[PDB]
Amino acid sequence: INSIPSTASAGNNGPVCTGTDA
Amino acid sequence: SLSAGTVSGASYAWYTDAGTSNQFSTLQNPTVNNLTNDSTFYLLVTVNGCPSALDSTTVVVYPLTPSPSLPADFAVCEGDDIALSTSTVASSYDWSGPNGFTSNAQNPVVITNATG
Repeated sequence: INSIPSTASAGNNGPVCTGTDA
Repeated sequence: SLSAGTVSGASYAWYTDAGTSNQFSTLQNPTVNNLTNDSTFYLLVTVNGCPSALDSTTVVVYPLTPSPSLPADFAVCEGDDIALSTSTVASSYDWSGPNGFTSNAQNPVVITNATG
């Protein structure tokens, strides 16, 4: 009977200029 | 940016509310966006399952730099000189204008032959 971990905190690399990658 | 020291066996949690509610991040060193005034964050560290005492931080926000003081709108005759200056002290000045005028000075080079 294992145990559910917390939520590695998801995110991203800031605002992205329309048309480019992220 | 916020920060916390490294503790072996620790997980980290940051809160925006004393009382340990309104969690904001489970990273050790998370960021804070758009600070307009002083704000506080709360760090609670948990190693082996036991939570630590809550350790608060305060992010101090530097006041707005006030607008530079310039001469009122002036008027020169063709052939005279345009002498621009500012009365305020700064680490760096950045001027720009007509004909490509560009300078980094409290007292820019005077335009010696004013024309249209």
